[PDB]
Formats: sequence, C-alpha cells, structure tokens
Amino acid sequence: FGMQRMHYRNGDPQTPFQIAEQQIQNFQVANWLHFVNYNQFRQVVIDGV
Amino acid sequence: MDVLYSLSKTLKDARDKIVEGTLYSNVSDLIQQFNQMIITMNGNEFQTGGIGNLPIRNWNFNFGLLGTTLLNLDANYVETARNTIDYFVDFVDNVCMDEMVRESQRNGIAPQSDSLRKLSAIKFKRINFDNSSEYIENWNLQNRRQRTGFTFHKPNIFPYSASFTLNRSQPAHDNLMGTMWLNAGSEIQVAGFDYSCAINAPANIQQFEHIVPLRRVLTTATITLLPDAERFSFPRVINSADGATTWFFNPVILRPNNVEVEFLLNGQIINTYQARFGTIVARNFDTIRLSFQLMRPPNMTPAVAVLFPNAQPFEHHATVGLTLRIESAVCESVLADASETLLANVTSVRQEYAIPVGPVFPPGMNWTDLITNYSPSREDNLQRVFTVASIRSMLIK
Amino acid sequence: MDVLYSLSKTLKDARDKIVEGTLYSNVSDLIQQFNQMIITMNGNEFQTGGIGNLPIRNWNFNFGLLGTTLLNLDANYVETARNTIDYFVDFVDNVCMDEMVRESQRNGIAPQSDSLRKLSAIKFKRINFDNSSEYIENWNLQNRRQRTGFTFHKPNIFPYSASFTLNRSQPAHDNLMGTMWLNAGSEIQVAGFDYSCAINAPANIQQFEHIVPLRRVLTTATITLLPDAERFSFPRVINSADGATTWFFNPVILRPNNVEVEFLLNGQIINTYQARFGTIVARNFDTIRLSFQLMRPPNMTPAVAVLFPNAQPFEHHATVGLTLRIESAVCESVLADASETLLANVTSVRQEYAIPVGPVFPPGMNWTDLITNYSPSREDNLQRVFTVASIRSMLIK
Amino acid sequence: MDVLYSLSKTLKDARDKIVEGTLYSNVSDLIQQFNQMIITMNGNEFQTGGIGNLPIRNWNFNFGLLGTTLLNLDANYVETARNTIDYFVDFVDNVCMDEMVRESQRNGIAPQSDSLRKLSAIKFKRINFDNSSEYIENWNLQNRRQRTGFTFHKPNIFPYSASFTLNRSQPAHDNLMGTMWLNAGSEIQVAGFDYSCAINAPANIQQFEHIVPLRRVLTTATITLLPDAERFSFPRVINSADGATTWFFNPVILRPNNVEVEFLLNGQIINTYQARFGTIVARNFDTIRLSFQLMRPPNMTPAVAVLFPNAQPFEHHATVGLTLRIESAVCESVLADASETLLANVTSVRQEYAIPVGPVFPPGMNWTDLITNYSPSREDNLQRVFTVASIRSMLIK
Ligand SMILES: [Zn+2]
Repeated sequence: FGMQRMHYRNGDPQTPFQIAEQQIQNFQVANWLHFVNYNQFRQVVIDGV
Repeated sequence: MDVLYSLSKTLKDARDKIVEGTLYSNVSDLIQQFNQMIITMNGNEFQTGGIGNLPIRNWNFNFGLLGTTLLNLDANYVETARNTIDYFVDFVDNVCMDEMVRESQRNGIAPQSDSLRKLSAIKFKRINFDNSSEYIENWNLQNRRQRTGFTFHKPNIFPYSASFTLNRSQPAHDNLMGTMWLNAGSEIQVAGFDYSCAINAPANIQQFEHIVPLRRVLTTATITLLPDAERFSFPRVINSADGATTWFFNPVILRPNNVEVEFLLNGQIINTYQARFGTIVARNFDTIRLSFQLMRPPNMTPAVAVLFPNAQPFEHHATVGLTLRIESAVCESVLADASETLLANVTSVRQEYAIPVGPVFPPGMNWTDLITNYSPSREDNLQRVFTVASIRSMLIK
Repeated sequence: MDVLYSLSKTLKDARDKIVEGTLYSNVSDLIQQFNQMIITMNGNEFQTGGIGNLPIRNWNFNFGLLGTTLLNLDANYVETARNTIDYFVDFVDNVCMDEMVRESQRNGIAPQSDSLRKLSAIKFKRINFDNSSEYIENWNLQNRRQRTGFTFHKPNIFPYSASFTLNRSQPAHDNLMGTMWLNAGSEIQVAGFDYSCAINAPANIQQFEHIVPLRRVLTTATITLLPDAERFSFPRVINSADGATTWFFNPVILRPNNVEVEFLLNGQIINTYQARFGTIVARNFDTIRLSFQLMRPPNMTPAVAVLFPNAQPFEHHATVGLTLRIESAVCESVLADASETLLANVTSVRQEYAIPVGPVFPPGMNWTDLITNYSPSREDNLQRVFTVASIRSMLIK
Repeated sequence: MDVLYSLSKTLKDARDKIVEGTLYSNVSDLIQQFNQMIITMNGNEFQTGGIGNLPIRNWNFNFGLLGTTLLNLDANYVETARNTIDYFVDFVDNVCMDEMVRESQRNGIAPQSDSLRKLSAIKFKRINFDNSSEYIENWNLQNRRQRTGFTFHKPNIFPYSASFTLNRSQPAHDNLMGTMWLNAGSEIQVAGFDYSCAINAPANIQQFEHIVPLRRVLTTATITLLPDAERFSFPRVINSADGATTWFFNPVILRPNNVEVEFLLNGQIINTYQARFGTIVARNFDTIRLSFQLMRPPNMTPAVAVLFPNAQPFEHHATVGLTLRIESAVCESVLADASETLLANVTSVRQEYAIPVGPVFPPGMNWTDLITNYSPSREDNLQRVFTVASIRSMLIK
C-alpha cells in the first residue's frame, strides 16, 4: 500500500500485527490481521480434566 | 446494592454500544466487562417475588462468553448477544420490584429481598462498575458519612394545609380579624384581613404574622415573592371552627405595607428582606417567617370613603396578602418534586400487585401523611426505595 | 438515520476531546473512529436543499487522515483538525434542515430527503457509533416493536378549549345551571354553578360532572389537585351560545362537596380518589372523570342568609370549582412540553424559508390543530422530524 | 480557566471509576490522566483567599504516582487514592470560591484571583482534558468568536415592575381609562380598563396597547397566551401617581376583542398572531407588542343592561386583559432561570464571607437591579462567575 517502514521499538507493548490493523485501510487484509491478534485457546473441563 | 447498579449500567451500555457495523475498538472495553459479568454469575441460582400478587420466579444462569475477534461487528454478533441481554434485563426488573415492595423498621438501609442479600457477598463484588449517577453517588458519600445533596425543581416540602385563624370574633361573625393560608406543594399563599379597616387601631395600623416551619433544612433556594394572594380575593362563605355555622367574607384588597420576610435556622436570622419583591435567595434555612401589616389610607376619594364607615355595618372587608413560591433548592434528604418520577414508580408497583400495609409507610403511600411525620426510620426506607427505583428506570421506562 | 446520529456524535466529541495539550491516550479511540468516518465518506458527493427558499448546495469530500503519533497534542494538530470538523458540521446542518422540512403521507417513517436516502446504504453503515440519546434509543426500540417511553415535564396533552354548558336556561338568563371549563396545556379548571343555590333540589344537593378524554395513553403521572377554580371566580359578562345576546355571571364560592376523581382505561376504573387533595398519582389512564356536587349550607349567619332568598331575584350566584394539573408523565408517542425545545426548532425552520403547506401537517404547525386530530399518519411524521431536530441540537444550538 | 475545568473533570471521574473490585481495563486511561496531573502539579505552591472573611490558606503538592499493575482493584488501591483525591478536591473548592468573589471593570473576562492567574501558564496546559459541559463549551466557542447559545427553562428576562397608566383622569377618580400591568420573572399580565364601557367612543370600541422591550435577544421561544389577567380581576384600592390620594377600582370582565401579538426585531415584524390562543412560537425577537381592544356588547339581557348606564355614576367598571408566559427559550448571554442554581451559588458565597460591595455588581447581587442595567461590562463578569460556579458544582454540591 505504499507505506513507509514500521520503525518498531524493542519492548513495544503491542505486537507488529496490532499496530498494523489500525493503519491498513483494506478490509480483507486487516480482518485477517485481527484474527491472528486475538486468537487463543478455550479452557473447558471435559471429563473432569 | 452497589453491584445491582453495576449490572444495570453495563446492560444499558450493551444495548447502546453493541450495534451492527460498529468498529471493534469502540466496544473493546465493554466486552471485557460483559464477559466478566457472565463468569461471576454462572452456576448461581436466585428466587424473586412472593409478596402480594407478585409471582414467584426462579433464575438460573448458564451462558457462554462473547467473541473478541472481529474488526467490525456483524449481524451474527449482535443477534447472539441480544438473546443474552434480554435474559439479564428481565432478571433485574424482578429484583428491583422485589426491593421497592419490602420495608423494615429496625434498619431500613439494609437490603430486604432474598436476592439482594445474596448479591452482597464478596464473590459478586468483581461485577462492580463505575458509579456516576446522582443517586448512586449520594448512596456512597452518605455511607461513609460525607456531605451529600440532592437538587430539586419545585420540591414537595410543604404538606397540604388550608385553614384560618380568628384573632377577634363573635357569634354574629360581622367584625373579624385574622389570617388565612394555603400551604401546598412548594407554595405559600397567606392573606390577612380586618373588617373594621383599622378604624380603632393605634395609629390605624394592624399587624399580621405567619410562621411556617419546615421538616428538613433546605440550602441555596431561589424564591419568588409577589404581593397578592389571588386565592383569597373573591367573596366566599366559610364554615365555623367546629362546623356549626357558616360565615361570609367579602374582600376588597389594599397593598401590603411594611413587608419583612425572614429565613431562620435554629432561631437565628440568616437572611432578611424588607419590601423587596421579585426573585430572592435563601442560602440556609429551615423556618420561613412572613410579616406584613395593614394601614388605613389617610386620604380617600369619595368613591373610596363610602366603603369604610365608622359604624358597625361593614359590607366591604379589607384584605392584605402575600404569595411565596420556591423554584429550586438543594436538600440533603430525598423528597418529591415536579421533574422526576421516582415517587410515581414506587406507588405504581405497590398498587398493581395489591401489597398489604406494612409497619413503616402510610397506607397508599400518601405523601401528605409521609412528610408530616417524616421520622428518621422513614427516611432510611425512602432513600433505599428511591435508589432502587432509579436503577430500574435505566433499563425499563 | 442511524448513521446521521453517528456523524453528529463523533463531531460533538471531536470538538470536546481534541483540545490543545491533552494526553494522546485520552483520544486514542476517537481518532480511530474519526479516521474511519473519512475513509467511508471520501469520493462521494451529495446535494441538499431545493424546497421553498432553502438554497441548493453541493457537497464533495476529499480529506486526509489524522496523525496517530504524538504523545501530547499541540496547536498544529488541533488547527489542522478544526478545518475538517467545520466542513462536516456544515454538511450535517443542511441535511437536518432538508429532512425537517419534508413530509409524506404513505409511509412517513422512511427518509424523505435525497441525502438521507443515500446515507441508508450498506456502504455507509460502518460509520455507526453508539446510540445513547433518548430519541435515538426510542427510534431503535420502536423499530423492532419493543415498548418505548418518553418522559415529559408538563406535557401539552390538552388542546385549547374554553366553553360552557347550560343544563337549565331561559331567554331572560337569570336562573341558570351548568359548568364552565378551561382545558389548556396540561391544566383543567372546571367550575359548576347554580343560581338558585339548590333551594328546590332534592335534599338541597346539586350534582355536577365533567369528563375529559385524552388522545394518547399516559403512564405514571404526578397530578396536583386543588379545590378552587380561580379563573371563574370574578364577575363577568358572557355571550350566548349562538352569539346573539350576552348574560351576566356574579359568583360567590362555596367549597366543593363530595369530590371524586376517576382515572379510566377502556372504561375500567384504574384509580379513584375521594376528597383527597394535594398530590396524587395515576399509573395508567386515558380518560379523566371529575365529579363534585354543591350542597346548600343548612346553618347560616344573618350575613349569609340575605344572599340566598327563596324568590326569583338572585343577585349572588353560587359557584363550586376544582383545579387539576399534570406535573410530569410518561407517554409512548412524542408530544410537546415545557422543558425541551424540539417543537420550536421545527417551526422556526419552516417559517424562515417560507415553506408551502403540505399534505400532512396543519398550516403554520398549529399544535392545537395537530393534537386535536392526531392521526397515526401524523404520529409517524412527527417522530421522524423531532428525532432529526434532536440530532441537529447537538452540533448547532 | 480551561485547566481548572480539567482538574475537576478527572477528580469527578476518579471518585466514580476507581471503585473496589472493578476491572483494570475500565480505568486504564483515567490513571494515565491522573498520574499526569500529579507530575505537572508537584513542586508548585499556591495561595488562596484573603478578601472579606475568606481565610488565607497555603497549598503545597508532593504526592506519588498510582500503581499500574493490578488486574482487579482492591481495597489497598482505593484507600491509597482517596487520600490524594481529598486533598485536590479541597484545593479546587478554595480556588473556585476565590474567583466567584472577585470582579474587575476593565476586562472582566480575564482571571482575577492569584491562583487562577498562575494556572494560565503553558506549564499547566498539559493537564487539559475534554471540555464537554455546556458552560465550558460556550466558553470556548465564544472565545474564538463563534455563535453560542444557552437553553433556559422560564428565564428571568423581565425585571420586576408593577405600575399603571391613566389616559383619562380627573381629581374625583370616577371616570378613568388606561392599562395596568405586572412584569415579573417570565410572565406578563396586562389589563386595560374603561369606566364608561365605550358609551361615547367612536363605534363603541376602545383601543389598548402595551409594549415591552427586552434586554437581550431571545431565540426559538415557546410562549403560552391566555385571554384573562387573573391578577387584575378583584376590587382593590390603588394610590395615586404621587402618593397623594387613593382611588377605587371595581372590575367586571369582558372578553378581549381583536387580539394581535407581534414579535419585533429592530422594528421589523418577525411573527404575528391574530386571535390565536394557546401555545405559540417566536423564532427571533427582542420586543413584544401586545394589542387588544374593548367592544361594548350591542345586545344585552336585562341583568347586564343595568350595569352600564348612560349617566355619570359607574359602579361596575369594564376590564379587558391578557396573560403571556415564556416556557423555554434560547439566549446567547447568561441569565437566571427556574431549573439551575448557578445564581444561588454565587450569592451564597458572597453573603457567607461578608464581602464588600465592589465596582461592578449591585449591592447584594440584586437580580432586578442587574437585569435593568445589564451593561456589557457586567455581562463579561457574570459569565466568568457562572462558569466558575458550574465547575464547583461537579465536585461539591
Ligand atoms: Zn418546571
């Protein structure tokens, strides 16, 4: 999209995918970037385990 | 109590902020609150109702969390959240109606229903959200003994009263003297009369006085004072004191002479105003003392001089009156007024479900009977029920 | 419609939160909304005005995004954003005036202007922000068929009416009987009279009644009731029914005996009050039925007994009246009241630009003519225009 | 001034959002504001009070930052923040009382106290937070010369005035003609009278007129008009013009004929209404011109015809009146009204601390004397003091 480099700090509280979903204006790219950001497990007790 | 407001605050915001098409960063902090409601509330079970015709319902919470992975919210995400909000907002209605209907006499500030006693554990304290409303802020400042204040528009501070006083009378009722008044809502209309028009008074001046004590101390009031009682201006027939006979009152109206209005606090004069009409202020008071006098006019045209003879038949009676009206004031206890409908929500629940008369409140929630004997045991109950009625008004109008 | 409120909400917040010197984390979520407004709105073009003297303007959006890289905002960042806000806030004024001025008769709840029809596409739905105002919350609850409610202070529910009724008359007009009333705004003053003072009535009691039907159903009202009509208390001359002759009315005033106020709903008595003055409540009603009676006093002093003879010349006419006043109530349709100025914003736009009389609203937006015939076709138009007038009041007072 | 509102906004939010048990993400952006208050304020020292009986206090700030590491806030985190908020909220009370008490005549819009002059440096500008209140938004729009507006409920636009005018008189005072009026608050009651009842007037019609000029221009008003002056309806005795003698006024009341109400702006008729009672609007005006006339009834029953003879003894005097009342309007300068208590907070501070009379405001803050001569030097002071009184009302009721 013709943007500049990231210019990323070591020790940023946010990962490079997290300061990318607010800059990119493409809908199809950025909602994939949002899925990778907030992707985690789910802790469910199945059979006592 | 603090967690009952915190349930209603984030169900009001959940119907407002979780809309279709909105950006996810607008609701990124509400969903962390709404998911953390659900985790605390699962596995518990409740029971509301039972008094009067209020039916018994059982509540049980087993719900799933909301998704935190979209960029713009779609119609799947809204419609899967509306069928969770609509179960909680039905639960809060039946807890608020269960609490506005109950009362106690020992300690009325404690919760009375079975569900609100169970919500006051430390397990449920993590649902606590911001407390920004007027009644929940004054619930917390007054619980630590700090100074509170409620702002009213035309507060119902006066009980209804319409009577008179005769300082000079005889069984013929043709030469009288005294005052008449109406105290109702936030308005005082007093009027003094004299049938002889001060023909035998010393220096032809008759002195009147009317003292109104309040029930609670008002602060920073805005008061309108006008020099006529328009209600005691027309001819009427009035019964006697014991209802035996009736007597006739045919007024003509002079202007009030030498008006002095005083605003007392523990017998100390805080403010005073002498022949000053219009809008006045009153910074701190609990007793209003009106004083005004009738003076016979020394010069009279021939059309006036026929009205006031020296002998006994007085067909035109002299009348001097005032009119006072409180526009807005700041009290510290709860009251009723003309702007908000918190008294109307409490009585409408009790009338609908046929609730028996309890030990504290008057029968039918009569406000004239409740402000007349406004005991500290009734004040703690009335604040506890107006605060619950304020929580229910956010969700269900 | 939902995206027209969402444009005005984040232009109001942009003038309030984007100030000089503020920390960036205070405005970190507003700028993500304000940048995402601009991306949706670029490349489009609009056209407003055309009816009456409202001029035609063309709108075109080509703007750049805001910076997201400062720690504290400086005067470069504020002054480069004010010259973007001032173009949008001029656009929303001319869309809101284009919609308050138009009306339809088939389906008035749909958008009528050319710009608001174009904003109702799914391309523009991503501008949607929170819907927290009173009128935009009731716009959404009523669009899904859920129960709504508007809270009013002294609602204009009664059309203006001042008339009388003679239950006994003759061409001399010297022995009359009937009632007089004034219904205006939110106040009823009825007064019944009898010239003979019940000298030949059975048990010397004359019965009066006055029934006022409403147009919409009110809920949880707070009503003040006082036992005197102060407007029908002085001597006056009144024309006849057909304007032929005039007749004279010289009152003296007794107290109202045996007062009963009833609050009806589909002919069913919801509430009733018997000789209870002051403040009362009314939980659900659409018809007020006042009932009161005159009783001749059995014992009279010699000053009273001269007023009421047995023969025909009656020079002092008996009068009994009441006074009712609604302080605050909750309706479900939109109305006018004494606190908010939404009716005044609609008429001031139509009067300024010389707008012709359309098919729905009365000429000149006469509220007495509009609440008299308050059809469901006028209700859908009146809600659609008061809601647009509420959006414009956030930006431009 | 802008940073004095920004101190009070984030102390109000700190007592509301920092509660026990709440999630940390609810308060993650407030703590970044509250820590950045403290860093700016440390090392400085202030001094308030000194005028009247207001005591002198010295202020010194040496505090530590708040922790940013919990997940749910506990009772250690709340109780260590309450003993920091309670020192700031005591500081803002004594700066707001120091500014409401002072005044200047050259440039009243500038800060006058010693502490508020020191807060207007660029060192303190980083404390600036959102400006969302009504008075701080109109403080900023008017400081850039943009159009502002304040919304009032029953604004005190009329000074108190009660007088009369005799267009025909003689020393006997038995054949008179003219008008009487009361202008007080937001209500006009004018009444015209004629003792002869137009027996010798051309076409038996007597013309009346009453013109009321305003002090400031009102916009989009909602006005109630009713065809009776209830205050000038009863018999009374009135003094003469120079207080020499008294004269008698015994009214009977006809209806007002041919009523025309006009709403002027620089001599141009903006609105007009002809025989239209009830609720009316007025989009832009600064002068109200009432016009109404008395017409002798051509047909009279025998009970009416005795009242109005041809000869000189007139015992029943004809009277025609109107009644006007402003419900709500939008002005551009600050005023007083019936809903908010900003005038009552200013006078209560000056009365409590025994403050001497300065060069600008009337003695005792008399509103009748202040709206009578409402100079542009008094307007800049009155806005500067009502805005400070609005900031203090957020923290201390
Ligand atoms: Zn009001």
